[PDB]
Parts: sequence; structure tokens; C-alpha cells
Amino acid sequence: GRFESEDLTSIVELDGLLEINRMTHKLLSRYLTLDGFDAMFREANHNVSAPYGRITLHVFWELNYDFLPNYCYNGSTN
Amino acid sequence: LFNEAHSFSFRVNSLQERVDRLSVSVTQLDPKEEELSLQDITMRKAFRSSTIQD
Repeated sequence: GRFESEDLTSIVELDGLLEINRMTHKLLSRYLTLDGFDAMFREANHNVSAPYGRITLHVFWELNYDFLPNYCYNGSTN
Repeated sequence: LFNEAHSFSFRVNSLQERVDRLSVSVTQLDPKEEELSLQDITMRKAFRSSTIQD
């Protein structure tokens, strides 16, 4: 939800938070018994029962609305 | 102990039936049969895992 509530530039923050969550799951799995991180991630993204998850839909929405008509490319710095 | 283990045996047998059914279903999939509907992607009910707490 936090990723969906911010622009596309929050993708790095989302990736970092997902890595933190994966680390926490790995730490907790030593004693407890939880599902694989992939299963939880897909259930949260609703990608288990749908071809496309929430992340890709939000990326497409941002590309359509906020990215293309607001960002100007610079070939020197890419 | 016998009662609880017998309940566990019922659960194991039921899930074994489920597992063999799932395997025979999965061994029939076809990549070309797969069709992706962009419109139905969110019109589809989302799957949620059980969250029962004792």
C-alpha cells in the first residue's frame, strides 16, 4: 500500500522494505514454521490467482499518468 | 492419544486424496491453452489464506 501511495521513484524503497521483510522471515523460520516468502509476497500482491499483481498494475498506472508527461530525458547522463 | 491420532489420520487421508487429485489435474496443463484476460485481472476475487487463531 505504501508503494501504491507514492510515485514510481519509491520502487527502490519498496525493494528495500521487501528485502527487510525477507530477512525477518528467514530469521523467524529458524524456530517457527511459516510459508515461503514467495507465497506470502504473491498472496499480498494478489498474483497467485491473477496473471498480474498489484505492483505491475501500479507501475503501468504511473507510467501512463505521471511518468511519461512529466519526466524529460537527458542522454548525456541517461 | 488414540482419539487425537485418529483425527490426524483422517486429516492425512483427506489431504492425500486432495494431493493425488491435484497431481492428476496438474499433469494435464497446456501452455498454449493459457489465456490471460487484462480486464478480468482485478475483476477476479483475490485469494486469501486461512487466519484462524485459537
